[PDB]
Amino acid sequence: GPHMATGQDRVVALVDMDCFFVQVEQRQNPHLRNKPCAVVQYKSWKGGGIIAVSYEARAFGVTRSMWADDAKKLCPDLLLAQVRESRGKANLTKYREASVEVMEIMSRFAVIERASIDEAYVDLTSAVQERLQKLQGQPISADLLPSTYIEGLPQGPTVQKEGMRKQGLFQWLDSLQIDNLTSPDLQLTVGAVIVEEMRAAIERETGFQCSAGISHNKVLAKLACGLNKPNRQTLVSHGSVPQLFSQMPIRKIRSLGGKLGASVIEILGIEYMGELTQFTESQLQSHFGEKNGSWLYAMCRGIEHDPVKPRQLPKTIGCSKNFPGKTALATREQVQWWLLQLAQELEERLTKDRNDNDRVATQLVVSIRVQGDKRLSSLRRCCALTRYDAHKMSHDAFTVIKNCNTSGIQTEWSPPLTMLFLCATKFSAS
DNA sequence: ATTATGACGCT
DNA sequence: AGCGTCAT
Ligand SMILES: Nc1nc2c(ncn2[C@H]2C[C@H](O)[C@@H](COP(=O)(O)OP(=O)(O)OP(=O)(O)O)O2)c(=O)[nH]1
Ligand SMILES: [Ca+2]
Ligand SMILES: [K+]
Repeated sequence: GPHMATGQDRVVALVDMDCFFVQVEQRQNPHLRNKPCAVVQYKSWKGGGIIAVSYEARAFGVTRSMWADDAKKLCPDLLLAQVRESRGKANLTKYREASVEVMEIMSRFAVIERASIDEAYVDLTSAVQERLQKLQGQPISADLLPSTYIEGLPQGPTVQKEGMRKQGLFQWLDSLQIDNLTSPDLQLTVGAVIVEEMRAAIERETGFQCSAGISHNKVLAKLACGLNKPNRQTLVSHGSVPQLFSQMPIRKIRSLGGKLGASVIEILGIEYMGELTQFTESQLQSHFGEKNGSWLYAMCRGIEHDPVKPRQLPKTIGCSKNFPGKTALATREQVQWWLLQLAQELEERLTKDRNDNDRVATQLVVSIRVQGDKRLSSLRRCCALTRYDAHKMSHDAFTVIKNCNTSGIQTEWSPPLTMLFLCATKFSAS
């Protein structure tokens, strides 16, 4: 009743760049704009592996993880842009730099949490209170929300997408109570106004379009963002959660798309997020652990407490390369050469990071995968990272992995290595 | 033979 | 610390 907290205390947005690497390449090369386009890594094996797909190409069934040769079967006119190769490996610097452009613009509006290269959460609670004070009771015009969808509307008693969007927005705005400065629905609405402004600034100042979700917490804002892509934003109110969740597959909620979500489905014999409400908190904790159980109990009611962390920079800077099938590394010369290639990329990135961000990494994590191991990492070892020197870094990595060589000969490496990974971690201010 | 990442939880 | 999960 009057005491049951409803998880409506914050305004959180999730901003996600549409098909981000494609947009980076389309900005650079206008011939790719408004075309079925994808970004690929490498080319010799089956045309390269697709990692990003324009919405025009998605209409033909092109997806990430597809080989370009197969994508071309679905879409013979598909245009391709290739990720840069440096020191024998994919080099994602162009996309990291473009991501910094976008994150710096978002940071003008509020403190952001960098969730990925192209995704950031925004805590808008304070900006919303300020904008509400500036308003002073004045209602919110639909013109301030020209790309906003209100999830679940229109409802109750046209045949074009934009017409439906406007019908729902009008129902939403008509039901608003713009007098109550503490009203969660009003706060969300002002949050959406701010996100329209943020998205307009990103597009004006970078050329990049994005989608966004606005809700009361990170999971709902993420879910909201996915409802109307591309180049649109979606408001998911607390009141919209029962209907939204009543047909929402559990796997769609961030963190439930893997083994844990599959076990929720199998153990409880349910399919949809809303079905979780029938279980007590103790029941859920009994099946899924204390933390997961409490999280599921609140999540299925629309409530989540995970804060938007003030962190605009990545916590780790890493470099990795697979050596699949017959390219696996089987000589000491080979292992050392590739460790050096990875370490030289890492040194370049770390040196730029130290100049830009006033910090230094102090730990080097070395990860490998041996041939025949189903796991992604067969072994991880840390050592001290005391100098930004690629030769020292690769010699240290070799030292921490050299005992894994089963071969009796020192020249040979067995079982061959199918992956090398160097990661700088544990940053300190400098 | 997807691949190059990056975050975070567990013990 | 080293490993596993999840994300994409
Ligand atoms: N190297 C590599 N990059 C990836 C992989 N998956 C995604 N990326 C990159 C390319 C994407 O443009 C970027 C952002 O990922 P997203 O999942 O947000 O998809 P994207 O932005 O392409 O499309 P969207 O409009 O958000 O559905 O991350 C991957 O498996 N390997
Ligand atoms: Ca994206
Ligand atoms: K993303």
